[PDB]
Amino acid sequence: KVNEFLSGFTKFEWLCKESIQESIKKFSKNGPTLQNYEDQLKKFSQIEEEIEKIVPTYKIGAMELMTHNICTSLSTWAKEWKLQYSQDLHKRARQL
Repeated sequence: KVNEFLSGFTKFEWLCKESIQESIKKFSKNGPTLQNYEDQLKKFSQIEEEIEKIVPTYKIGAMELMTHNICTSLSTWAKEWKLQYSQDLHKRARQL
């Protein structure tokens, strides 16, 4: 049951791979539009919505889990991409 939770949450673990700078740099090399940047910010806010959606806290048999730790991890991981987006926005302004 833990692993079922974990499988539902691999999509959220995607943060760990996406946190690499190379992914955001490939997407930035794509030269996306302002609407695209806004779409990533919005998908990011939706990620945050899922981060607060840590409702499952069922005691796994006779074991109680610490979900707030996971939530905090996800939130920090998250914040990474927003700071990345601000820093690339500034250099777009620079070049153009």
